[PDB]
Amino acid sequence: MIKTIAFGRYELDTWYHSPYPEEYARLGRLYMCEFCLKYMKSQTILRRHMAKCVWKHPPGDEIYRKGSISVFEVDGKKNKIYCQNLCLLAKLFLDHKTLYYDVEPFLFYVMTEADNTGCHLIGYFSKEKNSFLNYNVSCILTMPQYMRQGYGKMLIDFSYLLSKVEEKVGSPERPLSDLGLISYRSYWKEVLLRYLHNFQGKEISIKEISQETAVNPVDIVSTLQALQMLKYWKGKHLVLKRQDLIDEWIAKEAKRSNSNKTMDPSCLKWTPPKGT
Amino acid sequence: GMVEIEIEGRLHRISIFDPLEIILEDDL
Ligand SMILES: CCC(=O)SCCNC(=O)CCNC(=O)[C@H](O)C(C)(C)COP(=O)(O)OP(=O)(O)OC[C@H]1O[C@@H](n2cnc3c(N)ncnc32)[C@H](O)[C@@H]1OP(=O)(O)O
Ligand SMILES: [Cl-]
Ligand SMILES: [Zn+2]
Repeated sequence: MIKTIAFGRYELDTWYHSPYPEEYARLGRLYMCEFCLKYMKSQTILRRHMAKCVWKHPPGDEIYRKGSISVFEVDGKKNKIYCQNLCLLAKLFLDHKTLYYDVEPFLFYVMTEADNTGCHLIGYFSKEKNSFLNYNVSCILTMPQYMRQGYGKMLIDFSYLLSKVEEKVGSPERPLSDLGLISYRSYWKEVLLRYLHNFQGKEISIKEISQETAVNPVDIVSTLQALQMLKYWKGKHLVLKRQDLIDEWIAKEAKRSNSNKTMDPSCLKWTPPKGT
Repeated sequence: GMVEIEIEGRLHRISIFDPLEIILEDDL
């Protein structure tokens, strides 16, 4: 059954089984239209599709654009087939996905890189339109060909940018995978150290940091703990701003600015969808 | 809103609304 997929110019090994129909799942390899995400049985069928397919980017509204990097907001009710295909594609790299078919309650934020043939998929995150638990990300994926290049952190940052604009505090949906956890820890460390590096006051509450960053209070405390920056001396809880962490962060900040792997909030053109 | 964790083998409970003092190195 499905061990690889042909996706644009890439050949990708799958990590997990995804519930594609038996007709397709029986085959060793699937051929995907990189723009509309239709899955097909062969290279020749794919070629015939590519000759006819009108799509050169995701559906929905392009809400972020900085040069060749875009994010498209796709409504699972308005573009059901696309979003189902995206969820089946995603499950090939997720140990567990809570959802495939019933995509209507979700928004999908699809990040692309443009070149002269169109806007190519980098990754995405899904988000419930109405989350009872205030989750700002349901699932998140960077396509394998793009992994470990900074795009995952861009996606995470973007999810918190939406939350800030919504005047909400956000958290990723539990449970978090190994790679999910590492990524979020890295982002939270970056955000917290930036806040403390820019902050000049003598004391700070977790709530204030949460208000600025849109990061959940629990995730901030968890990060302070992870960096061993929560201390106890003379009956009081202190935030210990470590020298090595601040200095190491500025060196990383230099390399972050050296490349262009950052989301620029001035390149967001968004109001929360359909009033809601 | 309170969170519990252990620092140096001691269990603590911390408020998310109270101002927390920020320190650089400073002996302690
Ligand atoms: C909300 C609930 C969920 O969605 S949990 C499921 C999360 N999604 C998955 O597990 C799907 C498969 N994995 C992925 O899509 C990616 O690994 C995700 C989690 C999106 C990260 O994307 P990616 O573009 O690689 O992130 P990034 O380059 O910005 O790096 C972020 C930090 O993570 C690290 N990292 C990444 N991959 C690894 C790896 N295999 N092994 C060790 N470390 C890894 C990066 O080094 C980076 O950390 P740092 O800044 O260098 O400290
Ligand atoms: Cl408690
Ligand atoms: Zn197509």
